[PDB]
Amino acid sequence: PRTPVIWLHGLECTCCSESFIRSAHPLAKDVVLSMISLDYDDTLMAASGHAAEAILDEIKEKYKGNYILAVEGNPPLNQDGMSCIIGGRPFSEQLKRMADDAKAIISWGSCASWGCVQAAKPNPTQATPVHKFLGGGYDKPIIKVPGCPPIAEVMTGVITYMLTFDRIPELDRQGRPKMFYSQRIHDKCYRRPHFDAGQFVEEWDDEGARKGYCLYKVGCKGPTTYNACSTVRWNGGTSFPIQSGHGCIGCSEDGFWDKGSFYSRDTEMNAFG
Amino acid sequence: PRTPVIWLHGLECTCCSESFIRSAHPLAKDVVLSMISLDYDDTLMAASGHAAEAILDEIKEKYKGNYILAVEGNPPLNQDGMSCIIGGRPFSEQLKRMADDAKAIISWGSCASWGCVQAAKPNPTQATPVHKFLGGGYDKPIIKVPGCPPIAEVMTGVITYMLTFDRIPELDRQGRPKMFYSQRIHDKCYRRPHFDAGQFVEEWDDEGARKGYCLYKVGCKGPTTYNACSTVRWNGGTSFPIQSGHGCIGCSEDGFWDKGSFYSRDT
Amino acid sequence: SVLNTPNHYKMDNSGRRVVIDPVTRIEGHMRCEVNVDENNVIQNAVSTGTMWRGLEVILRGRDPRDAWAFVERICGVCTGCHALASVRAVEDALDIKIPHNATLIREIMAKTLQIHDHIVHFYHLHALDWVNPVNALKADPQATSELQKLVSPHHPMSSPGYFKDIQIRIQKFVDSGQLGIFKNGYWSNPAYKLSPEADLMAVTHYLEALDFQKEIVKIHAIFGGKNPHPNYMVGGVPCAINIDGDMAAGAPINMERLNFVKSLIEQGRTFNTNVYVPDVIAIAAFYRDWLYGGGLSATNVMDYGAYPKTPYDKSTDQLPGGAIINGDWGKIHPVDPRDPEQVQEFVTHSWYKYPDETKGLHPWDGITEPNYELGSKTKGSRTNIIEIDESAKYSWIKSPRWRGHAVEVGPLARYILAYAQGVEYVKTQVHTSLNRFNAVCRLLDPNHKDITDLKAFLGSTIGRTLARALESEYCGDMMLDDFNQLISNIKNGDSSTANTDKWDPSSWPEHAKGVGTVAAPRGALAHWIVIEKGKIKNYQCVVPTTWNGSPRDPKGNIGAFEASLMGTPMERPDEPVEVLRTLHSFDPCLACSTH
Amino acid sequence: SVLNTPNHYKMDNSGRRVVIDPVTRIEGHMRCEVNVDENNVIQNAVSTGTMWRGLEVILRGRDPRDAWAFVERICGVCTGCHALASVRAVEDALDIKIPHNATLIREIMAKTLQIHDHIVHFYHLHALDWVNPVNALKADPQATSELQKLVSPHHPMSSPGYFKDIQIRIQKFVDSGQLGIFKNGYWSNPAYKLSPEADLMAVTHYLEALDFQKEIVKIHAIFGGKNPHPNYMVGGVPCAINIDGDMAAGAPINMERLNFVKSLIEQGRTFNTNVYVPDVIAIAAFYRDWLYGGGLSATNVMDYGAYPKTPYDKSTDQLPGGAIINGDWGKIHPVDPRDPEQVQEFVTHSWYKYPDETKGLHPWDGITEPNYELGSKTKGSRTNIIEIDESAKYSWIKSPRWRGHAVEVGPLARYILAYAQGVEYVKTQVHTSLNRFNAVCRLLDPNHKDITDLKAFLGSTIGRTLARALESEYCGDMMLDDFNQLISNIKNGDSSTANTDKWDPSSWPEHAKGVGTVAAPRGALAHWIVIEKGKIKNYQCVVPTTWNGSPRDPKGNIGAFEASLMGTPMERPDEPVEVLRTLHSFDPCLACSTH
Ligand code: SF4
Ligand code: SF4
Ligand code: F3S
Ligand code: F3S
Ligand SMILES: [C-]#N
Ligand SMILES: [C-]#N
Ligand SMILES: [C-]#N
Ligand SMILES: [C-]#N
Ligand SMILES: [Fe+2]
Ligand SMILES: [Fe+2]
Ligand SMILES: [Mg+2]
Ligand SMILES: [Mg+2]
Ligand code: NI
Ligand code: NI
Ligand SMILES: [O]
Ligand SMILES: [O]
Repeated sequence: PRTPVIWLHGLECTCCSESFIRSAHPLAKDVVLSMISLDYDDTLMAASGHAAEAILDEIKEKYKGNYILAVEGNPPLNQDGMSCIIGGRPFSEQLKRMADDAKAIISWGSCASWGCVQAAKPNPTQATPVHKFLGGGYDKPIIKVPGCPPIAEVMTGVITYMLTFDRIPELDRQGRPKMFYSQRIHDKCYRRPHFDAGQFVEEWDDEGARKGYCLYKVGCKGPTTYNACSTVRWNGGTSFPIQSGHGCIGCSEDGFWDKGSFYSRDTEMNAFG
Repeated sequence: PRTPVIWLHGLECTCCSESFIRSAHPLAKDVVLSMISLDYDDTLMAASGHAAEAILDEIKEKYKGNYILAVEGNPPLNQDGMSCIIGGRPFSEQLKRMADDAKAIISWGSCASWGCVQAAKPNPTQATPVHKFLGGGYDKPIIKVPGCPPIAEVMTGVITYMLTFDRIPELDRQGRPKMFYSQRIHDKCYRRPHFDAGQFVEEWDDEGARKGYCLYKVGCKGPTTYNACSTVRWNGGTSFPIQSGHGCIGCSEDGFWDKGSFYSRDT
Repeated sequence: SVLNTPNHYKMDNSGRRVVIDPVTRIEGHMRCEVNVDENNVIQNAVSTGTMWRGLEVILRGRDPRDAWAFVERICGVCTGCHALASVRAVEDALDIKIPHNATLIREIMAKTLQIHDHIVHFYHLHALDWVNPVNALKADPQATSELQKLVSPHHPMSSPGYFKDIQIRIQKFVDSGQLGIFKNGYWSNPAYKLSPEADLMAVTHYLEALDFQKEIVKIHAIFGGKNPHPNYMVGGVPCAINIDGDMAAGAPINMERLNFVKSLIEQGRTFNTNVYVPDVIAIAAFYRDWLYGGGLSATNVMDYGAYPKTPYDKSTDQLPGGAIINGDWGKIHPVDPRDPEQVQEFVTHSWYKYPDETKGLHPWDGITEPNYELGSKTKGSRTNIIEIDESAKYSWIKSPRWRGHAVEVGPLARYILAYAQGVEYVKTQVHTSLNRFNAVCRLLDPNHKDITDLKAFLGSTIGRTLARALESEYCGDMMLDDFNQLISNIKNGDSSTANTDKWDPSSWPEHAKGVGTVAAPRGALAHWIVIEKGKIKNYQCVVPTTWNGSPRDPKGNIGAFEASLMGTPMERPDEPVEVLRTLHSFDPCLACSTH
Repeated sequence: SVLNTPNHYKMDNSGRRVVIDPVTRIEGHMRCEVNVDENNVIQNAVSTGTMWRGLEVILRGRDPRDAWAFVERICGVCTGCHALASVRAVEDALDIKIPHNATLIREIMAKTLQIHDHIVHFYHLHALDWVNPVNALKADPQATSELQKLVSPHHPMSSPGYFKDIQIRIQKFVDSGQLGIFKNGYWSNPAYKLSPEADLMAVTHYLEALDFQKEIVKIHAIFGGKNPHPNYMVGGVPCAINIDGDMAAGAPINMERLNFVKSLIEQGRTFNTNVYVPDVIAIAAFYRDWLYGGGLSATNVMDYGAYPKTPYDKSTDQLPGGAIINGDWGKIHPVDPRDPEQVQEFVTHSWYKYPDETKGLHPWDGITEPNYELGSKTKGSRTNIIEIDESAKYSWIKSPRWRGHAVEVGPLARYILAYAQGVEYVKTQVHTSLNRFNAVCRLLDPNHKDITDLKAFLGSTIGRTLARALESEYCGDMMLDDFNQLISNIKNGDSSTANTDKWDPSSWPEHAKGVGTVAAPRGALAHWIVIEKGKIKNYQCVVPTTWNGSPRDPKGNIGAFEASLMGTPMERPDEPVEVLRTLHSFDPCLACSTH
């Protein structure tokens, strides 16, 4: 029998579900048919309404302490939580109830990990990441898998690790698997030789743009951003933001929307500053 | 009508033909069926013996000045050229004959470009790259596409360029298309942050190896090697030597077999 | 109550009430309530958007150049269309013209999105309203193969043994007792009308489409870095082109990358033609007697228009826009997103406040001030809605109207507008599809009488579903055309991708306003920006599902979702397959609707 | 002359001489000459290797740690097997034991090579000796689908419309008048026995195989950087493993890379079982009455043995080696590559010199001194060979013998050796393939009598072809087992990939010798190294095609190629389809043969 997974959806754009199904290896079809039991998931599931809620109830009982709770999106605290209504009730109530009896939580993406776009100033809904919502006292692991969205093969790589090796991957201080989040983009970037030579894109579609020069001066946040984009890359290893000519915007880091303009130059670059 | 291509084979290992068929885009099937007319090619062709030879005769006359001559491998000059025999005669004579009426030559790989392994010291067969065999007076373009073998999509990218844009791509001073050969591995290498930090593999399977540290101290020749391995990468963008943990051995550069031990540092 | 709406519906909430919350197999969160009469016919329908994030609020004070990335995160399903709208809006406000290759690459990205989104919607969101995977386990694999070969003769994947292998996989899944995404489905409801063989074919294709969809978005990865959420920028595209110059291998776009895009395009065209379009036609024929759900599509449809063959010339739009009103396909009313008397949003029945709530606000004047407040006739409480009070504020979706009219938007709207405007590619698609539909119908019913009435055919949930698939196919052919144009531009000397003349805010006027429109997957999208001294003073989005999912307006007109459900009989009101089937036909994007 | 060889052939060159130069659809360069009697039966055959490069000479004085990369370039078809042989030979000399993960990864790369190489050989070099693409144009697409469903019921790609589309593409190509690789093929020769439908099926599969083959070698790209010519190293593998530690995403092997390898393995297994093996069986049945080409395979076969389930324990080899001599399958002679009385190379009939050319030299004592010299009976001149003089030196290929015996090597040799040694997987494959063969035969001829005589069946060009396919299938199953062991190793704590204790030459003895063996795709491969004071003093390669393509020895024994052609009738000696079909069944690698 296949590990039960409950995949809840809070305030979100659905980019994390979308990324997941892009996985080249394993294929999403094989994850769902043969690896996990995806027992609740708004995007894909047959059931709606009362029949959907009843699945919650049942899984929760039958597999008490034995399901993984995956969370896409996040709970709002303003509007009495009714800026995200599920079954006529605040999404936060759904999240809390299912967290209570999960084995472990996966916080998918920047929404669940940190807050993402809806939490950017002035955060009208008081959108709150999962770990902050559940608080200090929550006693099960919360695996943060950030990015807007995360890379597909990172998402399925976390799940296959857990299924193959029978443990939670080692996490950094922020709760992110060292499997994928223990280097910055800039620590593994193929444009680094240009950075080092002072060879930059200065203006869009200039000489340097056409030669693949470093994107630092046009706002690349790779120096401060931890992710697997420069190593694993995106969409079956096809590209990543920098390869296609736009700087990193910092999308796996807490608070990236309010760090500064995406075209502002990244900080803390000098060891004497 | 599809551009005629004659693909000759001298002294070789056949790695360049093998690489060509790995192309992810365009697919080899589509190149052969729809883009070019692969009129002669020892590796895939139906005909042998006299029937094969007759195609060369026919294509030469029929398409005089209008075929691309692609060359894999190289001609030996020792043993009266009979260290590479085709149709009972030295390969050098076949190569000369076809070169005389080609529109242009593509020198595939390090064999045809430079000499490759058979030309490493002491070069028992006096294996000689195509441009040197034809000499300075040869009046048609010779496009060098080096590497042992070249990247598949580089090979088919040269062909698609010619067919799409109706010209020889711009070449560097060594005759290599700037499309793919105008940066060194080290000029676009994702392990460069580690090089910059003094973070090296010092011994195989050390801490650095397990973190993907720079391969300079285990002999990486990326600093002196022009190719697309760190940008286009290999086998549908899957990997390249350095990604998978072994330094560059310099395989697209002239004389790389005799530059010293692969594990001795680049200087 | 019985409300006689100006758009000629009678909303009667005296019958039994049925609540669907959550509505699954959509993007985001929706609640739907209906009332059924004693014959199980829907006589009231209530569309409630159950989420809000406030992107319009969050944007205030920020740099217009950054906006695209914020608004891209309105939606991960229609990923990039908001970025496109945003850069267009800023470029409009600042009078920026972009290079031809930027125009082309943006259209290529837009058509990639259309194809990807449409395919995933039909198979992974919609199909389980028409397909019963449990019944597939009853199919004969050889008869499934025969059906497949008739449905799509060119598709290679028809072996009896392949269908048997698929069936064995689904049987093992069911026999495991862990039914996952199929659990608690309404699989005994007679509303499911496929044969076992058609069910098995469709499940097979669900799996083929799940495998396929990851490929086509590699076009987004090449031009935009990643999918979901590829990058954009104001004034061009970031993916600089260098085919044969110094360091070309390290440029974003080089020969090898172009070859890759070509391959991806062709793969998408083939899947459209050999899998997706034939399946929708065939499923339609099995459902030939189920022609409910036309709603407003019979009367009032709108799109801004898209894909001009000549850049910046809308008379060349390949999906030409306008508005058809009161069913008169002979009169295309011009739509101007700049005219304050045209697009207006009301909030009378939405969870927002205006100072004068009698007003509909054009989006340059728009206001987004949250006001979560339930009507005094609500059953339940503020944090436990049992039956929503649709006489008061009942949705996070604003109510957009066009000249006071409620309209339907989406592929169907565009197809009606294109047909009516003489777009020959579309006319051919519609006629050939009708002919194919009738042929599959006669396969199934040898006494079939051909359907000839296009209004009836297109103006239905089936028609809405078909138009989406046909649009996918059209987008693939257009994208190929775009690619060939890109290649020609480069060949003739133009590798340019960005205009930077107005990149620096010092070059901007102190006050500026702009609007950007897009033919998004779900219909008419626009963003309206007001810039003041370098910063966003107002930013208002009106998105396709805002139109379709709209709650009622002050005059009582109902929106496209509510209209589509009216008059629909249900086999089992408490297993509301028909409601899901029709709502899903609009491809609701609720995160988009509310932003 | 009429030569009565000690291995029981009568080589008679008085009949009509037929010359094939070039032999195409091989790796590298070969000439073959035959003589046919009045009844067009081959009564003499001459194997000439027409290239030499001199890698053994080039290696002198170099560092043993570099040797693998040089010798890898002996061959780009069997890419990597010489690297494997080399690192093993150095490790043997220096008494280096490598970590289990390195053993496993090297075996995974070896099995990837087997699969890739076998599939491309059968379709892209061999098939056109059995398949007539022009005749495919006459096929009925519906009947082609029926054949396909019988040949391989699980393969999904069987639609009549798919076969019709392939046919249309072929027809267009033929109609263009630019026949390319098909030009001047022997297509009117009655030696071609497939039906039109089988020809179309096989051309279809040729194209499917061309698309597939690029995928499996991604396993080499992951573990070895690139294909062709992946990297190796002495003492381990360079692809360090880090699944969940600091900077894992930047390690060669991490979770994502492992998932990729799993996917690729499974894709290969599926192609073997659904496409390749069923095709060889079915084609064999169409050629059931053409049982020529056994040669030495019935009598004398050899392999060193490979793939030990326990590292370093050859009694656990999954393809166990040895030598069968004089057709006694009940007696496996042990083969020792270290024994100077066993493997020896003669040059009496080759273009080399020894000081005492009466001797056969064990490769630790081998000598490679070129001596291009033609016999005084040659027709032609030194630079224009019309008819080579096989009474003198006639090839760049040395003559290897085993205890003085001429043997055949290759997949068929391994299959006989494994069958005879009770390897149940192999016995099952053989018996089930014989049964499947006879079933197809019966489909073609209900009057068919089944074939029960394993020696007649396997000891044929058909059988040689079949053994190669079966070996591919076995290699996919073994490689999955290796992958699962790798994962198990990692799971239990072992991520190690290299032993560096002897990396530095200061740790080496002043004098050392070693031998490395490999089950290369074409048969028994070994490299023999002599090291002196940190440098290569001698390096000798004896490769599978050196054995099979061997010229005669001092006693007159013929090698496997020459023997396999003896007694074969030719429909049209000037259109030598039968010669090509049998030589190609050995998968000649002429660059390998001569190195
Ligand atoms: S600043 Fe960005 S583009 Fe430049 S080297 Fe760093 S990560 Fe790469
Ligand atoms: S020395 Fe080699 S591994 Fe290190 S940065 Fe340069 S090319 Fe990359
Ligand atoms: S924007 Fe996000 S996707 Fe990667 S390159 Fe930067 S972390
Ligand atoms: S060895 Fe060759 S394949 Fe590329 S990384 Fe170096 S040029
Ligand atoms: C949104 N389409
Ligand atoms: C989007 N609707
Ligand atoms: C070689 N095999
Ligand atoms: C290889 N022979
Ligand atoms: Fe949308
Ligand atoms: Fe070989
Ligand atoms: Mg809005
Ligand atoms: Mg030798
Ligand atoms: Ni959306
Ligand atoms: Ni070989
Ligand atoms: O959305
Ligand atoms: O070879």
